[PDB]
Amino acid sequence: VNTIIYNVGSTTISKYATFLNDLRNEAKDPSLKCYGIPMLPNTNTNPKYVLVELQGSNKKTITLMLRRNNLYVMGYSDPFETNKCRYHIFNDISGTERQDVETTLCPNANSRVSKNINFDSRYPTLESKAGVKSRSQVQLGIQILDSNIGKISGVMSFTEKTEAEFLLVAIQMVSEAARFKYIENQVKTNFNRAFNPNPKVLNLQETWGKISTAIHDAKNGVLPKPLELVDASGAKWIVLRVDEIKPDVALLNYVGGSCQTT
Ligand SMILES: Nc1ncnc2c([C@@H]3O[C@H](COP(=O)(O)O)[C@@H](O)[C@H]3O)n[nH]c12
Repeated sequence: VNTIIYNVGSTTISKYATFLNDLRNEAKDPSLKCYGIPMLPNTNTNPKYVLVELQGSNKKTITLMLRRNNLYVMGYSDPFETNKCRYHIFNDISGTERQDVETTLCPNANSRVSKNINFDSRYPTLESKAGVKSRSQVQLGIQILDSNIGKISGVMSFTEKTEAEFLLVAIQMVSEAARFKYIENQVKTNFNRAFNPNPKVLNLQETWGKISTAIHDAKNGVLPKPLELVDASGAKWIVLRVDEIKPDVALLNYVGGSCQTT
C-alpha cells in the first residue's frame, strides 16, 4: 500500500497535476483500459489500497485511506497528542475492511486511538451534517483544503459540521479530481481562489458508474444508448459516442468483461 505525499500548504498547478497523475497511475490496474481510458482494478488486485498523505500549513497533516476499486475514501488518520495515530473509519465500512483501515492507517498497535465518523460517506448525508442543501453552497479550493486540515488535525473535539465540511472538500479535490480530468481542470482554472462547484462537476460525480458502464459496453466507438448528462450551465447535454465524453474522464470504474482496449 503506497502512500502518495501532497503538500497543500505550498503548491503550484504543476505540483497538483503531478500528484493526481501519481494517484491515477497508482490506482489504475496496469493493463485494463477501455478506449484509451485506464480502468480501476478488480477487488482482488493487491494492493487493495492507496494512502494519500495531505500536508498542510503548520505541521498539520491527515492521511486519507482509499480503496483502489472505486477510489472511495474509507476514512482518515491525524497525528494526535505526542505519539499517537488517531484513525477515523466511516460508519459504512464494515467487516475485514474495518480492521484494514485500522491496520493500514495506523500500522503501529500500542500507539493508535479511535474516533469514528458517526455517519456514512454519501454526499446527501455529508450535506446534512454540513447543514447545507447542496454541495455547491460549500466552496472548494486549495487554501480551503488547507484550513480544513487545520480545523481537524490533532484537535481534541471538533463537531460533525466541521468534520462533514472537511470531508466534502477532500473527497471532491482528491478522489473526484482524479476520476475526472474536468474537475482537475476546474481546480487548476481557479487555483488562487475559492470556487463553488458548477452543475457539470456535480453531475459527473453522481453519474461516474453509468459513464464507466457505458464506455465499457460501447461498440465501435458508439455508446449502447445515449447518455444524458448536464453541462456547466445547467443545460441537458446528450452524448452518443465515446469521443464526446472521453476528454473529461481520466479513470473508469471497474465493470467486468471485455471492451475495446484502445
Ligand atoms: N467516500 C467517498 N469516496 C469517494 N466517492 C464517494 C462518493 C460519490 O458519490 C457518487 C454516487 O453515489 P450514489 O450513487 O450512492 O449516490 C459516486 O461518484 C461516488 O464516488 N460518495 N462518497 C464517496
